Amino acid sequence: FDLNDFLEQKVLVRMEAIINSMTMKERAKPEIIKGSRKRRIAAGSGMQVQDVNRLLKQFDDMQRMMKKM
RNA sequence: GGCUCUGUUUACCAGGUCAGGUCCGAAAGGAAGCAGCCAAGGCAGAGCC
Ligand SMILES: [Cl-]
Ligand SMILES: [K+]
Ligand SMILES: [K+]
Repeated sequence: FDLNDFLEQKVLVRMEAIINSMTMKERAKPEIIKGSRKRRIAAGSGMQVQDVNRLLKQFDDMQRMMKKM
């Protein structure tokens, strides 16, 4: 389960925007998204770093639920 | 070495464009700009000088 699958799942549009700012490698392997990548994605989606942190955490909550079932 | 062709490769960190999204504006309209793409660079093979 990756961010390409989470994309297919005003608040919903803003979340899709953050993923639209990522590279295919970032969508395929979300763990590589550290500080510098979060800043590029944030500014690129017109959001703040906190909004990227929230989206990545919401993905991690979903990924951990998919790993349980 | 140079030029060109071809393959491939490259998140941001002074190229272009810019879906999505963002910012300014009551509007009309403006602005910046990620990803992608183009271009460019990297690694090579080849042809020519
Ligand atoms: Cl080349
Ligand atoms: K761009
Ligand atoms: K650009």
